[PDB]
Amino acid sequence: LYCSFCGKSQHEVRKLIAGPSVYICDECVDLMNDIIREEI
Amino acid sequence: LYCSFCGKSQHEVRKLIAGPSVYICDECVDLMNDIIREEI
Ligand SMILES: [Zn+2]
Ligand SMILES: [Zn+2]
Repeated sequence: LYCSFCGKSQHEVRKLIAGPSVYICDECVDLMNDIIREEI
Repeated sequence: LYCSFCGKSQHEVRKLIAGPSVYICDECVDLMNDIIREEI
């Protein structure tokens, strides 16, 4: 199991969410959050 | 353009992010955030 956004595996990250087919880890969610909130 | 997670269109949401092929809107990012932070 790997993150469909950054490729990291189930082990390399804290949590891995299940999507329609994809996989989003906690790191990419934090990132998408910054992207959307337009903040760093 | 639609959100690969909730199907809403480019117009129905505030922002639409571009992924490797998918599209994640602000609403689904907030959701994924709750899922990961395990909070409501
Ligand atoms: Zn990731
Ligand atoms: Zn969505």
